[PDB]
Amino acid sequence: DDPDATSKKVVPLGVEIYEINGPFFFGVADRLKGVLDVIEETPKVFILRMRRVPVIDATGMHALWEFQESCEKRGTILLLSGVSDRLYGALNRFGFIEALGEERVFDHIDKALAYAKLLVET
Ligand SMILES: [Cl-]
Repeated sequence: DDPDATSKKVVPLGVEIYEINGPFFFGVADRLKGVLDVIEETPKVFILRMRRVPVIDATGMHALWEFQESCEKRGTILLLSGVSDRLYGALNRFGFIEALGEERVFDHIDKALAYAKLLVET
């Protein structure tokens, strides 16, 4: 049914993964808020899976900025995976791509995981 389900992948220890359920509007924003303050063992790498996300509004983008700030305060590396060309365009116009760094943004979970693995190894 879904060859790219997280359950089908090899997820290194120290990598946490959070999958968004759709458009990143106020619902998703309310759920992502503060997620790093309730994980007890802070992840080295956090992957936000965005394959289901074609669109983000201002509230979504505000939550995503504050989440990236929370990751930097915890020395967690944020990666985005499954970023479509339309989402990337939104995130670039908002300024988020240049703030996070292009090398942290992937179009597929396999690539993000490959990088996460390298980061945990090193
Ligand atoms: Cl993804």
